[PDB]
Amino acid sequence: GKRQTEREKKKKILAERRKVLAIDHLNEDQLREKAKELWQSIYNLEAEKFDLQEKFKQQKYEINVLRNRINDNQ
Amino acid sequence: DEDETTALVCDNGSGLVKAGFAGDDAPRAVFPSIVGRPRHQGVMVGMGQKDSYVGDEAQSKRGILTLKYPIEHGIITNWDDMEKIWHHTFYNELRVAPEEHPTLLTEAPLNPKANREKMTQIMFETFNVPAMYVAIQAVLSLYASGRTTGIVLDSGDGVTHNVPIYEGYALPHAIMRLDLAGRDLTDYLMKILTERGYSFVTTAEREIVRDIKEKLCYVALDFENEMATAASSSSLEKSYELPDGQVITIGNERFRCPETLFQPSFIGMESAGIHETTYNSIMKCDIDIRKDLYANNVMSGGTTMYPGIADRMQKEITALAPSTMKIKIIAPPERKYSVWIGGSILASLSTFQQMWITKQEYDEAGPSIVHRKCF
Amino acid sequence: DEDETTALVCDNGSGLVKAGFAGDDAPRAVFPSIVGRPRHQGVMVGMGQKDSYVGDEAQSKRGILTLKYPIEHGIITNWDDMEKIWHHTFYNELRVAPEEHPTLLTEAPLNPKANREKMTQIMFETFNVPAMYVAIQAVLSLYASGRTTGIVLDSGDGVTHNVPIYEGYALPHAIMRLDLAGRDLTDYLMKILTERGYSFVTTAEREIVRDIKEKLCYVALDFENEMATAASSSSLEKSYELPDGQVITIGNERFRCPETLFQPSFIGMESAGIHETTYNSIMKCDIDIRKDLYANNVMSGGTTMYPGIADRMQKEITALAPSTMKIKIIAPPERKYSVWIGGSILASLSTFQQMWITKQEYDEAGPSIVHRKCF
Amino acid sequence: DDIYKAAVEQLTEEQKNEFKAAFDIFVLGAEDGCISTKELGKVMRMLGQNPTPEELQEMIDEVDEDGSGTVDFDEFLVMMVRCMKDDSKGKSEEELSDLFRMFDKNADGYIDLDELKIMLQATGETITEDDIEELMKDGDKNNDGRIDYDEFLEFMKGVE
Amino acid sequence: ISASRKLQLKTLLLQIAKQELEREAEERRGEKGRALSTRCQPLELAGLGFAELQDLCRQLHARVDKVDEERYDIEAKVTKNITEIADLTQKIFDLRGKFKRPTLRRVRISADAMMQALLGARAKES
Ligand SMILES: Nc1ncnc2c1ncn2[C@@H]1O[C@H](COP(=O)(O)OP(=O)(O)O)[C@@H](O)[C@H]1O
Ligand SMILES: Nc1ncnc2c1ncn2[C@@H]1O[C@H](COP(=O)(O)OP(=O)(O)O)[C@@H](O)[C@H]1O
Repeated sequence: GKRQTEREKKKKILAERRKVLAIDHLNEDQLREKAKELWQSIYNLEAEKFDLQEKFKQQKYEINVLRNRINDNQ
Repeated sequence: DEDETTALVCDNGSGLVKAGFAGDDAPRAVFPSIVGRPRHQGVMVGMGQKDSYVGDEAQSKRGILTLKYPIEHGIITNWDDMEKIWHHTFYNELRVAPEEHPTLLTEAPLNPKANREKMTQIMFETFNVPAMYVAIQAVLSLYASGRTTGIVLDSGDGVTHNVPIYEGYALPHAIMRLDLAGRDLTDYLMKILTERGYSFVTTAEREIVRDIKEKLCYVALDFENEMATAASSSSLEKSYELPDGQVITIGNERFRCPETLFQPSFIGMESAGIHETTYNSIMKCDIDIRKDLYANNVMSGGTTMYPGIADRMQKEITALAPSTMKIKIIAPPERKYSVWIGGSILASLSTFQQMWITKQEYDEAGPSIVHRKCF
Repeated sequence: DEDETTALVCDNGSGLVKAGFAGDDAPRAVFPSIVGRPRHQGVMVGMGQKDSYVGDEAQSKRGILTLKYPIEHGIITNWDDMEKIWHHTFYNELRVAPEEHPTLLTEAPLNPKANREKMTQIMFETFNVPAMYVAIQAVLSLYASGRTTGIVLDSGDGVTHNVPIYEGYALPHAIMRLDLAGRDLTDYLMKILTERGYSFVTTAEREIVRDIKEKLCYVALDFENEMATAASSSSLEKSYELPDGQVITIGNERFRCPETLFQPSFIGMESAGIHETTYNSIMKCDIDIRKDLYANNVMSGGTTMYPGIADRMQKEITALAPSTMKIKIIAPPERKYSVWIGGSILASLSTFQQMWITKQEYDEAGPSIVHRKCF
Repeated sequence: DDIYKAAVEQLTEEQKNEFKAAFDIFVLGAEDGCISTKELGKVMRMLGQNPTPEELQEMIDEVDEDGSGTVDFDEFLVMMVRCMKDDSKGKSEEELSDLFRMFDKNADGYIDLDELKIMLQATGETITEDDIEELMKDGDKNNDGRIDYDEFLEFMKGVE
Repeated sequence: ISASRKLQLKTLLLQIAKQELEREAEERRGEKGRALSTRCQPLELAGLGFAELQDLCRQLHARVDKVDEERYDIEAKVTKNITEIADLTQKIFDLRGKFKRPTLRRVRISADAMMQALLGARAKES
């Protein structure tokens, strides 16, 4: 039950984060703005991804130090 | 921390999970299949304290924990607890990242498909393993022992599978699935130790009795001779130290507990007994098979370590067997560890490299793939 | 110097009140839990003279005052008198207004809820404290001693609580409170000193006998040997000086007072004594807990300050305890003040700030809130 | 000790002269010119404090460098700076953790001698071999020749 | 070397470490700018007609879903590392526990109050 939920859940979350786009009621000028808005969303997501990658590296460092401290104090 | 993408091997029993990497001759560690939980209300502030403890943590802090096992006679029923056990095993102690290694798990061939399908699912879906295989414990002890033929008798903590193998083939009509194992032997011992004045009920007490059995008990080559003697004289008692400085001595209970394997009626079970189920697995095989299985009574798992059991099982089958036939027990030191060892050997065989379920095959086939690729 | 809104810490017992600021390592002052009142008719005018005197004022002017204690056998019985004890403690000697500081008050684990409810009510309604917490004295004793595990044997002035703690968790089924404490020991001494020809019954006299007990009692690790000699020879008598120049010598009575802690029948109590309640708190805990509690009997309260009690207690517990086991006593200098010290430790923990009852929570729920949030 | 010893080095001559006048009050009548628990107790009581004999012995032990059981004037100056703080709070662990990472150039989790030397030279102060060896001996409490994270926190305790 | 010299060196060591920490942050910001230039390159809208713009919006929307999935995957690894850091932190604290609970004392009479009481008007610099 729960593992299937976790797999369904990452996909469910990603589906929830998927917005609905429509391009028929918009004219050419509005579509150019819509494209700029989507680009900015991609940019912000890439910026967040970058920050997480940086955090992940500092975390590996911190984990290695904690493991060494445990091994030296045991 | 491995320098090769060696398969991982983990033997998940009702007792302990044996785990290490393929190619070794032993697990790196044994991880008791236990998840512990505090059973008391905290009073002091700043004490840390988690909602649960796993494996050796669960036993080390057991004084205030209630301890439970996720595996019932070979089948995992509590998957949350097994993810914690598996995570701890790979993450903290084996120093393993399954994402980079194939993983081989073990199981009785007689257990519900739900367990082999779910174990395949968790390594692929929770641990992201590149490949899987779930192996048969009869097979695994035979590989570890250097045998292709025999009756494999586990008498483990959880289940006794009683499975005859000939020339590497299963002989399924001769299989005796038995609901009798060390977990039942332990409960019996707690009741007869109660008769002696030592009441064992709670988790600390249950773990003590399992420790008493493991260090003090034996089956006896001849039960009645040991029974009559132990019931008549203190010369047959053996002591055990309880953690609080108190002691217990055990007399005929020392063997009455293990005896349940030969006499299941001791715990209310309707069963032939391990020597008859072993016998029937030989007897039900074809007439030209019987001679090879008589000569290959193969041990697996724990309890096969009891004094008098390798000699007793050979005698008990001999007593039921036809004349001419030569009856022999194969009881290697690879005892209590042969299933894990067989996993190491099997995972590493060149002939087994195509038996692995890959991640791509799993994703396309779904969880039922274990039925088509493993067993 | 106090340049930060540090919590204030006060331990209010049936004997004395320890008070200071969180972050220090001792109460700044100890204020006896006394409210004194004049019991004579005045003749001179323009002599000042209060309706009541508190703490050290009550003792300094005691020649004509009757001295009453607002706290008895572990609880507040008179909270209007405690408002005055606290007002003096905070505003005259600590010279702090609780209105700008959280306040930490303490009690025993099974202490009647009225005690924590009145401590909460007075500090929020008459002192307007921004926050409150009522802590458990056993926690605080362990914090002062550097322990998470042990038996807190806290014999104080009005009560012995006796509470086992393991990994910071209380084991409440193993708590054995006794109506056996320092106030009763004083009364026992007054009766036996009366037998010697020194009859003490009035407030001034009761305070003298308490002072005698504090300076002369040595308890005796071997009381039978001490009574045999102390009752036979003046060589073991200690001279005590009284306020009017009189001298009283005390012999076996010197230890017979403390002897009541081992023989409670001396004061009419039905009890096995403090060493047995320590032992029973260990015995009612699980056997994987007991080993750590045996190695950590934790001394708190005030009876722990006799020159010989640590040996009297270790001898009695080890005598009751199983062999093999190591029985030890933790008896730090933080004696008699370990609750206050622990109070300062608790109040200053970062892991304790979420535990405060705020004034807003109090005003919405009323004083019964302490029973739900603290422990 | 080190943070207090530095504060003493920086005291002006007039400040030291005033502390000497105070010291002279404390040691008036003492057989060896030094402050023992009898002189320390008489002054603390004169000042309105009521320390126990144990508290008085601990106050002396905290600054006693020779093991004399007494306080001389040099030890007195340390007692007087210890009794006051300019360096209140003293930061905390999270801030030291980020600074530790900056000393650990190879990102191994330890500060070795080469790392310490690079950081000391960067300060601009003349660094002698004795400055390097002494700080590493003061930091590495387990004698491996390196400062770990827990040793670093003890090493920089109280350092503003 | 004097303890006074050691302190001065420790205070300067911490000041440089702080400068290096600021330097690291500035360099990381520069690295972030360059990474974003590669991963999220500018739109070229000139010359696109109406239908081409409708297809672009759909293409960008699809990319938003893919980037969010990649972000999720790194976030999941970060989350697992937090759990591990929290557990190791508790383990070290317990190993480094034992007899070490710290205390403060109030026997340390402020040297300012002490100097005013013992010297009176003579106490001007201290
Ligand atoms: N020396 C022994 N004496 C008595 N029983 C044993 C002995 N060795 C193993 N057994 C029993 O067998 C079980 C452990 O064996 P094992 O097969 O390794 O468990 P698992 O299937 O989890 O790997 C326990 O129930 C233990 O009590
Ligand atoms: N050296 C001693 N000898 C005998 N009794 C003592 C001694 N020291 C303290 N007591 C007694 O212990 C009690 C004080 O207990 P304590 O815990 O320190 O204060 P409280 O319980 O109010 O916090 C009083 O009855 C006091 O007379």
